[PDB]
Order: sequence, then C-alpha cells, then structure tokens
Amino acid sequence: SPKEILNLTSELLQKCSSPAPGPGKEWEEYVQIRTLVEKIRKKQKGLSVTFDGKREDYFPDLMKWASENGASVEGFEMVNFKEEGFGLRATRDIKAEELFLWVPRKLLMTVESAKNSVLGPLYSQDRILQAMGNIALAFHLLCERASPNSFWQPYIQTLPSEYDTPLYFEEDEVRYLQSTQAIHDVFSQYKNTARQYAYFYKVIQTHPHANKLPLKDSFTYEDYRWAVSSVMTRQNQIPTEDGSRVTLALIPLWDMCNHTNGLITTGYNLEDDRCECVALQDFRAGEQIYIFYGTRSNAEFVIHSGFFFDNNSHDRVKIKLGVSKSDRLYAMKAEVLARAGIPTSSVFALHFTEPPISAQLLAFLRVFCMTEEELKEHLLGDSAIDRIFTLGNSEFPVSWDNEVKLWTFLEDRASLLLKTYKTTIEEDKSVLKNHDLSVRAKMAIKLRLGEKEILEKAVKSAAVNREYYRQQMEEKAPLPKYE
Amino acid sequence: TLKYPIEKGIVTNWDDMEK
Ligand SMILES: Nc1ncnc2c1ncn2[C@@H]1O[C@H](CSCC[C@H](N)C(=O)O)[C@@H](O)[C@H]1O
Repeated sequence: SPKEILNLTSELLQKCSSPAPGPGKEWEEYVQIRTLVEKIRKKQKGLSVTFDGKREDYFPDLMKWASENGASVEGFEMVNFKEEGFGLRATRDIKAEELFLWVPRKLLMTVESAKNSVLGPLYSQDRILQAMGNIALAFHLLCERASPNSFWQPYIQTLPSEYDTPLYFEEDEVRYLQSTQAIHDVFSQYKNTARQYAYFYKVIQTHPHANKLPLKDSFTYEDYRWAVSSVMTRQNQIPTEDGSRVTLALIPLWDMCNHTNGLITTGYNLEDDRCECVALQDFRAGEQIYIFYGTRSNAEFVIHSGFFFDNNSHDRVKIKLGVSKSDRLYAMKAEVLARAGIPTSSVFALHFTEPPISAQLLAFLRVFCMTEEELKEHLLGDSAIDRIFTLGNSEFPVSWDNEVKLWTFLEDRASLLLKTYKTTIEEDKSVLKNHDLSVRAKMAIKLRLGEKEILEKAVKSAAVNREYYRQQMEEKAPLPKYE
Repeated sequence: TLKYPIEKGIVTNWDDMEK
C-alpha cells in the first residue's frame, strides 16, 4: 500500500507537471487528473485528523480561548444558517460603525507563525513554501491540526470539514461550465492542487527537515484539499508587526462573518496590534452579522470562496484585447498606449454596469480605433500630453467618429463572445426553473448564466452608446474640450 | 479611511509553476 501510494503520487506529479495540453484538450486532461486523484483518494482514509464532537461543540472553547487572549466575545453567538452555513448573529442591537469585533495578532495564524512552528525547518528549505505564503499557511494549518497541543486547536476544531470550492465538485457539476471563461480557472485550480499534493507528498518523504512533522506519518489528498480550501476561502492580507511588509493570515472568530453587499469595514490597527471590524449596518438583536468581503466577481466567489452571490454589484467578465501586429498603425498605437501606461495587449474587464468599461479599457479602445491623424495629435506638439491625459475620460472623446467606431467594435466583439457559449441565457433560466439541482450545480449554472448576462448587457450598452455618438456626429455637435 | 483595509478571502496566486 505505501509503495502503491508513492507510485500513484509519482504518476500524478508527472501528469500535473506536464505543459498545458492545449485549450481543446483541457477537459480531457481534467478528467484524466480527476480519475487519478479519485484513485488515490479511495485508497486513503479521508482527513488524517478528525474530531469527536460536532462543529458547534467546539465554539465555546473558541470563545474562551479568544477571550483569554484579548478578543471581543460578547454581543454575538454562533448560529448555523441554512443559506450561508455557520455565521454570527447579534445578541444585542449593534449600530452601524460601532467597533464590535477585534482580534489581537497573537490569535492569528500567519506566514510568520508558520516559520516559527514545527514547519520552520522545511519552510527554510523548500522554494515553493518560501515564495507562496498561501501554500505555507495551508501546511501551517495542517501541521497544527495534527498537533493535539497546538495553541490554535480551539480555532482549528471549529473550522468547516468540507467546502464548496470547485475542488469538491462532481465531474458533471463542473461539466456545466464547458465553453465558459470560468472553467479554465477551475481546470488550473484542480491541476495546481493535485500537482502540489503530489510534490509535497514526495518532499515530505525525502527531506530530513520534515521528520518532526505529523505529516510524515499521514498526509492524504483530502488533507491537502481541505487545507487549501480553508486558506483560499478565509485568508487575509494584514501588515506585519513591523508595518513595512504585508503577510497572509487566518483571523479567528471574525472570519465567521458571512458576506453581504456594502463596503469594507474591517481594518488592521497597528497601535493596538489587532484586527478591528466596525458594523457595516445596523444589526438588531437576532439578525445575522454580515461583512463585505470585497469587490470580487461571482467567478472569484465561486472558485476561491465557494459560493455564488446573488445581486453581486461588482460582477464582471474578462475580455482580452490587443493591437494587431498586422495593423499598419501598430507602431503609433503602441507608442500612444505606452505613453498612457497601457499595454499593447491585455486582459480587461466588462462590468455589469453602464458603462461596462473602465477608464483604462475606454482609453485602449479609443487608441485601437484612432486614425493616423488622431494618433499624431496624441504623439506630437504641446497639446499631446493633454490629449493623453483625457484618454480614459468619457466626457472628452477624441472625435465623434472615434467613439462610433469603438462602440461598434465593442458591440460586435461582445456579440461574438456570446456566440461561443454552448447554451443561451434563456436555456440557462429554463434549467434553473425546471430541474432540481444541488447547491454546487446551481453555482455552476448561475456562473455561466452570469457571464452571458454581462455580455448581453454590454451589447445593449454599446449599441446605445453607438446611437448617441452617431447622433452627435450627424448633428455636427461641437466636441467637448477639457479646459 | 482604513489605513489597512482587510479583504476577506483575498484572491492569491496558487500557480507554483507560473510563480
Ligand atoms: N453570502 C453568502 N452566501 C453563502 N455562503 C456564504 C456567504 N458568505 C459567506 N459564505 C460561506 O462562508 C465561507 C467564508 S467563512 C464564513 C463562515 C462560514 N460560513 C463557516 O461556516 O465557517 C464561504 O466559503 C462560504 O461557504
């Protein structure tokens, strides 16, 4: 058996270290990796360390441990909500902007605490650990989990045992994402995690600095999937105690708040050396306490956080664009972009708003559609820098013609992207209405529906903008000038 | 505002072969 696992992890390492097989082979590669991971997983015992009690049996220990080390533990309780899982619920009225939660640095698990732990010796030898604090945090979490006397046991025993990151999806649940933008990130995440598991399985076997690790005696795929899912769904960037550098950290107690829309209200207080959270809104006694995780897209919430957020006001899709080297004005356009601080080719975002495009994407599209005479006015003379300064401002176009061309282009391109999906928006809504689906399956379908609804909105917005600027052109309206 | 705003679950790079 142990030699069999070594052989299997050896094959898995070579499979997941091979170069990308080509985008049209990525689904086939994905299933091939899945088959190998599941073969290993079925030969292992799940999580190496499990706990006797229910998850909620350990929340009092979490509170008592947080209390002894200076954290806030009054005014909220732990409740298992159907929609979000476990969260915090107010036990008293909490006013907006009230400082209601604080967590001193001693309670955090950080890259720095990883370096000073039993993982320290291996951390100083392995180049992946030194370069990637998120993987370092994951192994820190696993080593302390398997250490019964770890300082952080009261926190670890309250963590989830399973997540809804795509690593946990069934094959047919990921299959819903075929032909989307998001599925490539699902593929990468799965291949990344399998490669890392196999790589570190063998590193732990061969390095003497790993001899004192609990992972030397038991390190399963389920261990690693759990550890990386814990870190990707919960990790945070905080300053170092020095204040001059940033590090990654798990923040007990506060990380039990679930997400709602709003603004970030959690910050780090270096003077008191603690995490501090003020209330995002009034919370009456008996209401769930929410925070705003950040301006992430639903693709990021699904892949990295394991949930889909309905009415995510910050949703977006990618659109890759670049000036073609066969364009005869390539040199001029590249130089205008360079003076504006924009690459010649890049990945931009389309947002679910109006306009759908950022200042940087507007500026790129203006240059992308410029005539030679317009390019020359952005390259020469005493007004050239003034012209570049306004390139990302919707109120000061280059010319009416430039606007009509760029919104025509964006309308055409967004329409073309819609045609590359296997299903239509109307088909996706029918699936969600007429089938009975798992949470994970719904996350997948809503994600692919979301991508198309953003593109459809961009098509409508670009068509509306095209009509607007075509009217200004036909009416010979004076172009606005920044003065 | 907050000198050190904390984004819960900030996205990190996991591609060890890229970086
Ligand atoms: N608005 C929301 N809807 C659904 N699940 C949510 C959510 N906000 C947060 N979550 C869940 O909470 C996780 C972040 S940690 C928050 C505490 C967590 N529910 C727990 O039981 O430990 C996410 O990975 C997701 O599973």
